[PDB]
Amino acid sequence: MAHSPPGHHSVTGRPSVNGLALAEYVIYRGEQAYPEYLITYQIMRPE
Amino acid sequence: GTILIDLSPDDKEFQSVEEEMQSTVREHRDGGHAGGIFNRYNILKIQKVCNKKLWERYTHRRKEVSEENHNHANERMLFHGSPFVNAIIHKGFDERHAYIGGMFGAGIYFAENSSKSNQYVYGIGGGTGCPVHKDRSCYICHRQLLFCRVTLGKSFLQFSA
Ligand SMILES: Cc1ccc(-c2nc3c(O)cccc3c(=O)[nH]2)cc1
Ligand SMILES: [Zn+2]
Repeated sequence: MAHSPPGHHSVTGRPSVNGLALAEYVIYRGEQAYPEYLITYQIMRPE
Repeated sequence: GTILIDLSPDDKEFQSVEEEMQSTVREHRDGGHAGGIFNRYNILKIQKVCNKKLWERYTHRRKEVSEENHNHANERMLFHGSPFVNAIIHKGFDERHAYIGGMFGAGIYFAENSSKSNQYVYGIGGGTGCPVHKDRSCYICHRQLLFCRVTLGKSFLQFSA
């Protein structure tokens, strides 16, 4: 993996074109996330 | 040392996790190419992932970050979709689970939009879709996503398309 930018712990990707998109985030150390919930699902065909 | 505990659909915790999953679906610029065409999900199961060693690894690092950032971990709950979901819940996140070609460099990527994470369930770009039908928009096969506790600390802001 790469390193966080100097003086930072993560990167935030702010949406700058699509006004409906929410943010995306990147961490560079696996210890900074815990997989708390496992969700099993199907996508549903629109009617 | 991981165990999976099923939540009941009547449990408040099941219901608040389902609502975050459903309410963060959006349309994608690929018209559904990577993750399929859908406005909502059929939730089949929600399980709590319990591993004492992995939790202590997380909290140890959270405390380091917080102490570097005026006692503020900047902790969020975010989605992650991956072909490696089964390894992640048993061994934790590490360098093997990074998106090497991501536009913010090789790191582990998380989304506010559950539908963004759904694009990676079957691999980068949806890979070849489900293993059974080779269909990125399969409505039959069961998918899995993680809803994760993530320490951001001081985050670098990238404005981007
Ligand atoms: C091998 C691999 C590659 C990308 C992902 C992934 N990428 C994301 C992204 O680029 C933005 C927002 C979320 C994700 C994500 O959930 N998984 C997971 C595993
Ligand atoms: Zn299928």
